[PDB]
Amino acid sequence: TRSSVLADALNAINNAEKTGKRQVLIRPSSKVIIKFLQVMQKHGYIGEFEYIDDHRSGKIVVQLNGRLNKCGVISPRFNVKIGDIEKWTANLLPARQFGYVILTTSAGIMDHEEARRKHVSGKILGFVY
Amino acid sequence: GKGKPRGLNSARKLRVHRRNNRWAENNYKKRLLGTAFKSSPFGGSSHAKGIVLEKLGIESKQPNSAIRKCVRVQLIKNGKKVTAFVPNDGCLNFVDENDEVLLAGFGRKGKAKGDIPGVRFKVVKVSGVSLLALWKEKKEKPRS
Amino acid sequence: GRMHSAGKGISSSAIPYSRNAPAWFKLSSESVIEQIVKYARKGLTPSQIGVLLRDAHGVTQARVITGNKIMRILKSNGLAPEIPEDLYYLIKKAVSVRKHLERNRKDKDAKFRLILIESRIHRLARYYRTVAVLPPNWKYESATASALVN
Amino acid sequence: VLVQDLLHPTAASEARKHKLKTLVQGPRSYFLDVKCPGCLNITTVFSHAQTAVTCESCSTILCTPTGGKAKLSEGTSFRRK
RNA sequence: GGAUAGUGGCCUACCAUGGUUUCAACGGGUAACGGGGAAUAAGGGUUCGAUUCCGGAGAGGGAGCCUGAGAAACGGCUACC
RNA sequence: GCGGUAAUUCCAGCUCCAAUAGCGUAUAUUAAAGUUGUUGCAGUUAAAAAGCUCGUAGUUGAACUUUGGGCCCGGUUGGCCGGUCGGAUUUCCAACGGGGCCUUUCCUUCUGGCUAACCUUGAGCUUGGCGAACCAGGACUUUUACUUUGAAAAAAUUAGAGUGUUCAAAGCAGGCGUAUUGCUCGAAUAUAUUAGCAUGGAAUAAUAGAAUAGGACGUUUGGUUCUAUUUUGUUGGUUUCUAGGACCAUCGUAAUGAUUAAUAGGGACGGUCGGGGGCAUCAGUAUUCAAUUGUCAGAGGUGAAAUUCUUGGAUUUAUUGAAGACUAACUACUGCGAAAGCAUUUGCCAAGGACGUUUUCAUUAAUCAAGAACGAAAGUUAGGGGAUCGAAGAUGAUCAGAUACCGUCGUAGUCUUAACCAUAAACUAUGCCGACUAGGGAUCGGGUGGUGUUUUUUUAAUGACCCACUCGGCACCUUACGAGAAAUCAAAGUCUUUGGGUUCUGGGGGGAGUAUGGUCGCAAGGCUGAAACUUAAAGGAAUU
RNA sequence: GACCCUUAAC
Repeated sequence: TRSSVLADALNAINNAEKTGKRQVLIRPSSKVIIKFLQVMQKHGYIGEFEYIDDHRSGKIVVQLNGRLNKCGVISPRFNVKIGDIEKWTANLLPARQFGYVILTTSAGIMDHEEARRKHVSGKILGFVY
Repeated sequence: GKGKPRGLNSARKLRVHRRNNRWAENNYKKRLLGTAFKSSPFGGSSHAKGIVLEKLGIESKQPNSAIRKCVRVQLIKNGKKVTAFVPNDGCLNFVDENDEVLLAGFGRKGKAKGDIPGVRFKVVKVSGVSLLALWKEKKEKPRS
Repeated sequence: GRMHSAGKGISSSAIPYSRNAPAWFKLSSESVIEQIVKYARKGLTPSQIGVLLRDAHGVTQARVITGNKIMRILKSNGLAPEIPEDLYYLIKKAVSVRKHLERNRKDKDAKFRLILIESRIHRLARYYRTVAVLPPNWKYESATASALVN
Repeated sequence: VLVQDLLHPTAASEARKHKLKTLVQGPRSYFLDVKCPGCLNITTVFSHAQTAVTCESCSTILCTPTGGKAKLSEGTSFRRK
């Protein structure tokens, strides 16, 4: 069955990005998905995305620029201490000067550098680069 | 999902699965069964001393043709009868019979060193004197 | 999908987007309520009530026109079945298969199907005891299922 | 087809696809006002009725259940919605 | 209730089958004293830890005890093997 | 691998190389080993997907509830560059990290000896009042996991600061003078395993609240035990309007109060569809007959024969015939079933997928140790049937055979059981569920749209065809983006740019699927399952 | 129709 809607959303984005398509339909649009996209959008990896309000669960159409190389989900959402952020960024990000580990902390969904300056931590959601 | 469970609460399954599958490793199985302690003739030690019982003419395994010089040795601590190679040229005349020898493995961790069938050990000392010393004339075996 | 089959069919109602509907319904909500009640008093299940409401009357669905779903209406005014209609039909099916099996002992297909039906009964009854729709210690018993169908 | 307006599909494309595959799923069925000849007795009938509907006046069955849309009886007239 | 410095089935006078268990009880093995640690490392790990420190146990094997604040002490005693 | 009479491999001499007061060897162990794989393995064919389904534990599990907008602020400000040292000043610009206040927003409100932010006010600022930068007096901060923060790893060790042990390992020492007095810095500092506290953290993820109200609000009106201090003659008990944790006792107030209906799942209904299943019936060849008639004498069988049958008539010809099995041709890159499997007609009996649905329930789900149903053929008890073919069992060719392959026979062997057995190259050698990623036609079901073409009594219910869709299914055209060792792959892709959920299995070849064992079975055997020992390969896919 | 086998000897 459906286990992680973020995983299917990020898979749809990855498969759309790999085939050159500038847009992708996402079902069924959880709030975690939107927060993951806004972090993506804030750094410019996607562009504009529109939520579609079917009265059931929501649909997303994301406009895609060519910048995103890979977005992913880390399953399960591992617990990440402040000291464990370095291991996660060095394990999955392509370099040190770009790319973001996206984690959910009690201060909200954010990328790893924002959690470093806000000095927060939590569980890892995924990554974008 | 790659087979193995991934859930954050599946540590026990991953632990037990690893435990079961380490038994397919030869070294882990041999170590935790204690085969060297219970079956190997040195009892798990690097060296062993014994008494020469007979000179041997072990033929070479194919494709090489040679007579490897070996000695039947009954180990002192066990009484187990093993075959030890006398390595260098003419060193059989130093290890003739009934003497006390020091034995070591061949470096194969219990297999055959070369074309010598069934021989696991080699001679390193004769009557307290290193076989390399007798072969290089540096020392001589006690005549009386 | 299809718990007990390899079928992957996706066929279902497409509920309309509009919540407050249909704007051609000239009847009242209270007129739909009593119409539901007079159907239920005649021994009709909520599924049969909704089909007749949607068929011979202009009832999109009770939830849209009235405030509540049909099973909610029946429960509110005391016409709720003692066991849920979906579990009831599953037990009725198991009873009819079991009656068939006692006349055809070589029907191994029906023996395999009976296992599937009672697996569904036990999984559905467990859900109903969890949400306390069925009392705890309620059990599906094959021997007494036929007489205690109603 | 790399670039597509997935927010504003054409009505032809939306109508072509399955009712659950449109941007927002909607029922393709409809309700219709059916009357027998003579007495008006307007009865609202579901298109996919699946039960033989007769008017409230008497036994004047108006449609026959079918695997899809209900077929209307021989002598009758219907208006959409 | 007795015993103990004291709690306590620690032991003595009753019902109930009470307690544990696939989240592995209970058995078996350990070339098992535990730990601080050691060796080896990209990151995770694997192996070891009799042994300079800490805790435990023992004085050939068991058992029992005197004195003493403190020992079931062994360069204290008593007995058997 | 070298040595089998010019061996760069042995024994030596010369020469040379590596490390060097150290250098070999043996045995373990660590890395190498992404060959144990959480990171991070492999399972179509190299080892490996259980035959198939159900199913408990375990693991995992759709979406939704304050996602926004204004105001001001003691706070490293990088620079609008030498007002806080070859040297830098918050006001014409930083992400301001954070704080408080409004925006329906609420971080529990009341005892008083303190009277705090408030138009209750003596000079460009308090001589009466509303509360957290202040305070003891409430059973009540839903339950947690996951924060940041650290009251803590005993020392030693490790990392590491300083230091003129000559350097260094080390050690925790030391350093400097009025030549002669004395003074002074040290011996810091650091979660390589996990459970208590944290006026600031609710993002992530669950069996929490109010559904036949038993709900909330309390200073509405009552009334129902109370070890009751403060005040009234024996110590103490017996008594009121009192301040306090009481029943929903009620002519109160409250938009009074169970989110969506997941291209999740279950259930219902409708017209269908299918060689899905079971029980009865009903039809189509051989084998053996019967009474015909035919006869030379052949028939049968083979590579060629022979075994064999033929007056007693074989074989062959042609209507009432005793049986048993099988269901041809139609029959397909077709259908159904969980697989095994399922193909004459009709009746009966329950079942099922797909479709359609503006029906209903509402997360009931996915996968699953243990556990359970079914499970070809062969085989095994037992009664019935036994036509056909035919493991076993005798002629001929081979001859060195042929106790094989070929002929003719022929016992056991495919129906009903308490029935058992439980295995197959049970194969797609591809576990299941879910999502996404290219093309193009066809087909099976089911729907939708075309007054499309053709059809009783000919153009008065329909059916069968044709186009266009659509859902589900069986499949189908490439060394194709991608994957792969390749073969090849519509998944075997989305996999070093490595994580959707989950079950099972493998870790060089052999010994060996071989038990000292256990368990199931009537047995045959099934399931579980080593070690010694021995090997340098065994193996996969290509190429020539 | 029948058709088995093949160095220890660099």
